[PDB]
Amino acid sequence: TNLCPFDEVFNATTFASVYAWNRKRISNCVADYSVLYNFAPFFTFKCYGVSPTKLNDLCFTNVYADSFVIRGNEVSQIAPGQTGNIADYNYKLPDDFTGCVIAWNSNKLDSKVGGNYNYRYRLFRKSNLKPFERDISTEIYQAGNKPCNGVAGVNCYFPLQSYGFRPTYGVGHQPYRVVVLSFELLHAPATVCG
Amino acid sequence: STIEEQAKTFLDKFNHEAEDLFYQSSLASWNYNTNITEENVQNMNNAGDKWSAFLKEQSTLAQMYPLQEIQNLTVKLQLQALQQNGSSVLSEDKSKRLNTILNTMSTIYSTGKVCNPDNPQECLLLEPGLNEIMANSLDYNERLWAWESWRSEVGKQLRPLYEEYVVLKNEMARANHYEDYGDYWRGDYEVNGVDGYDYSRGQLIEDVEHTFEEIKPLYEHLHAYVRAKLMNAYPSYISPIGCLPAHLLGDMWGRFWTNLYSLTVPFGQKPNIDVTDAMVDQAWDAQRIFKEAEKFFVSVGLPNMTQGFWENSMLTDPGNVQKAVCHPTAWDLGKGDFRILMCTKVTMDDFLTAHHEMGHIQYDMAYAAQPFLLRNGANEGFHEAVGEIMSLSAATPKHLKSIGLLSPDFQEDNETEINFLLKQALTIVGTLPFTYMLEKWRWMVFKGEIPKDQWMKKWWEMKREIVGVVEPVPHDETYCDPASLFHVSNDYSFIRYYTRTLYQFQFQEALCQAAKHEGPLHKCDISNSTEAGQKLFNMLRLGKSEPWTLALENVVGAKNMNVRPLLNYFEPLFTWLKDQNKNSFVGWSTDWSPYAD
Ligand SMILES: *[C@@H]1O[C@H](CO)[C@@H](O[C@@H]2O[C@H](CO)[C@@H](O[C@@H]3O[C@H](CO)[C@@H](O)[C@H](O)[C@@H]3O)[C@H](O)[C@H]2NC(C)=O)[C@H](O)[C@H]1NC(C)=O
Ligand SMILES: *[C@@H]1O[C@H](CO)[C@@H](O[C@@H]2O[C@H](CO)[C@@H](O[C@@H]3O[C@H](CO)[C@@H](O)[C@H](O)[C@@H]3O)[C@H](O)[C@H]2NC(C)=O)[C@H](O)[C@H]1NC(C)=O
Ligand SMILES: *[C@@H]1O[C@H](CO)[C@@H](O[C@@H]2O[C@H](CO)[C@@H](O)[C@H](O)[C@H]2NC(C)=O)[C@H](O)[C@H]1NC(C)=O
Ligand SMILES: *[C@@H]1O[C@H](CO)[C@@H](O[C@@H]2O[C@H](CO)[C@@H](O)[C@H](O)[C@H]2NC(C)=O)[C@H](O)[C@H]1NC(C)=O
Ligand SMILES: *[C@@H]1O[C@H](CO)[C@@H](O)[C@H](O)[C@H]1NC(C)=O
Repeated sequence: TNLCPFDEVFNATTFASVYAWNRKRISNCVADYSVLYNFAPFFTFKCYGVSPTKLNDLCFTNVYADSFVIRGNEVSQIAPGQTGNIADYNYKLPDDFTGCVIAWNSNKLDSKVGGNYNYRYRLFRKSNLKPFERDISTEIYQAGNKPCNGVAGVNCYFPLQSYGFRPTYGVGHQPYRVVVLSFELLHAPATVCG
Repeated sequence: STIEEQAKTFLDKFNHEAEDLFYQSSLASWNYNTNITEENVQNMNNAGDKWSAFLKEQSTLAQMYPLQEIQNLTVKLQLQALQQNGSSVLSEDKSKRLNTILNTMSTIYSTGKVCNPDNPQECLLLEPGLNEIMANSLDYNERLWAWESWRSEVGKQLRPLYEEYVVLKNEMARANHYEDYGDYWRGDYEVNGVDGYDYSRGQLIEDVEHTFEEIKPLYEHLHAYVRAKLMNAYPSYISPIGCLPAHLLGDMWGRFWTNLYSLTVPFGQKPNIDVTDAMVDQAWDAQRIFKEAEKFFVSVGLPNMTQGFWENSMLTDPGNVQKAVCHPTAWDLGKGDFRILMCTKVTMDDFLTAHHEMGHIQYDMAYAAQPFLLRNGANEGFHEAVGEIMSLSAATPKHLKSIGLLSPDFQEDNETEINFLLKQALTIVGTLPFTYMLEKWRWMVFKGEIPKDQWMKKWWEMKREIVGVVEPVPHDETYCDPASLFHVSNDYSFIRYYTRTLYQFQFQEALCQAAKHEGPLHKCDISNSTEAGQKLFNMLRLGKSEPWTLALENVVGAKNMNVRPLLNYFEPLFTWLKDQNKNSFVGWSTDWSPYAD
């Protein structure tokens, strides 16, 4: 009868960069998505599978909560089927998605005056990521056919580029902390109620 | 695997690295331009230096993808831009010499001073001393002294430097497969490999001359009229058939005839329009000026300024503690950050300049979605033209009345509009033969058509023949009067102003047609006309991703530069000048001079 991470995920310290999004098993516990939906500063609160506060009345087997950070033009991609830069090279939403996408600004903390490069994306990858896959591998990209044995240079680049986050950015280029609540429910014991 | 795919990936790496580094440089440059301190002089320099080095490294890297095996036109554009090495095609020795000469000439112009013949410790710079003389003084001898001493004290220093500059820049341009440095400059208007829109580097020459031929009547009548008025002001100096003396033209060079307005206003008693008093009477501050500019641009469908624009722009003189560079400028730092730097005064001049600079900002926000390398105007003449048509619309009485500054009981007549059109022609038409001739003299010197021993001799012939201006003192070849202007001794192509003048009136006419404007063109305001705004955004959103000819056709439906909108804007004053000159000689003889008696 314990409550679900409430503040552990949303009201956290720092979010993971998007290429290495951490996923937390949100299970065996009653969730407070009833009254957290009403906080409402979020700049994109859209659940692509079920009703917002109605979902209390339906336990789920194993809610997965993935948390990372992007920008406003990147937010348009944390979506089922949308393949911009971020939903096919790091964190792709399955076409059969059923969960939530919560997005709020973050300038006040995730952007520092001088290039907070902690938060990164993948921009180069041999293949497009598969639904709900994490790639963190820092293998050099083999763009040129030539052998690039850990080499950083011509037609071979570090596959991780950092958002040069700064306060004075456009609202679209600004930081957004973003959490995706993959609601799953199947024969496995459903222990996420409300 | 292919060459174009690897080039696409190279440019993909480049754009992100470039956004970050260029934002660094722009922010340090802002830092400096708003908060003057030796410290962020050092920061501006170090940031711009890392940016310069990144560009040279990426240009060497870009020359490793040949354009010959690349088909995507837009990719080819970006790579050709990154591949223009420039002065790094010379030897390092010759590049250091060229840069040494450029810096020496620049600091000679900026630090060239003349001292009066009675006090060897009291001197004037060009700005502000001699400029204030040439812009305000009515005494003939004071003006003559200023003109001649600026061209002998500082021009004589610039002669040999300019000769070596010609040699090195011709080497630089021939080394990048242009016939000379002027052809290099004309390379800005070049369009290749798009059927129905191409444009060659000599075609610019031909169109400039062909359109100037059509301008010649309007200019001849303006010249004869200004001569009549000045000759009324200086009877014992100006001949009624001769050229105008160079040092009585309003500024140091006769670049603009605007300061002759006091001496040539047709109806010198009719009240001139200036809403400054009204802005002050209705408690307007700079906040209100820029809010009205934003309101104008919104009235036609464009977006309002970003919250960053209001949080970050410097729109007032920031007191006396910190000094700032108050030249009105529009800044696109990239990555969604747009600012304006202007020490705004509650005046009408600053009111119009605000709409001009916010037009720059609107252009920047339109093509913001383009790649880093294509975030610019169609050619060198598009930004300033866009900025000018905003002042054109917001200056009209219809707009001033619309926003509450001008009272509805203001009487537009056939005299006050002639005063207005005459000031406009003194600024706009007046600079056109000057610009054409200056860039033509440069183009010939670069092509090798004027021997050194005739440089100045040709210059003042061209002054007499094309512009209608005679020099008041004979100059042998110890002078370099071209270099005595800011733009010749600091390496900037000049034809951009000619082309900009023509572009801005093509724009204003097309927009006023889309806005269903009745009456003469100069009276037109494009406010509350979303269709004109859409027709303009269709070209603003392009940046330089399509040929400049295609961007122009998007607004005006025509693929080439054209003078007819200029002549249509100025046709009322044209006919008025034709009438006023019925008792005057129109044209000029080239052999009369104030020194040949
Ligand atoms: C124009 O640039 C100067 C140069 O920095 C700015 O002076 C700074 O003013 C702030 C307060 O406005 C102060 O910050 C101080 O910084 C030092 C060093 O980090 C720190 O030890 C102090 O505790 C304090 O935070 C300081 O006077 C100065 N900062 C410096 C020297 O780095 C000035 O503020 C700028 N003008 C504008 C428009 O803000
Ligand atoms: C020349 O190279 C460019 C660069 O790739 C090519 O333009 C690209 O075209 C693709 C496919 O049409 C675009 O992807 C699209 O993305 C949008 C998202 O806005 C999506 O709605 C579409 O479903 C599609 O997936 C890509 O944006 C575009 N690259 C840009 C605009 O920079 C181009 O096709 C090549 N050839 C020519 C003739 O342009
Ligand atoms: C910036 O533009 C927005 C978007 O058009 C403006 O929002 C409109 O504002 C007017 C008056 O305030 C309303 O009547 C409209 O219904 C609004 N439309 C939309 C789509 O928001 C906004 O006014 C502008 N910014 C400011 C500060 O006024
Ligand atoms: C552009 O449209 C606005 C809105 O209709 C006009 O401004 C209004 O003019 C009326 C009548 O003079 C007045 O009530 C107000 O001063 C304005 N606001 C509103 C809400 O009506 C404006 O005049 C139009 N542009 C021009 C050039 O006429
Ligand atoms: C302007 O209007 C007045 C009104 O009487 C008229 O006399 C004058 O002729 C008009 N303009 C010109 C250029 O004559």
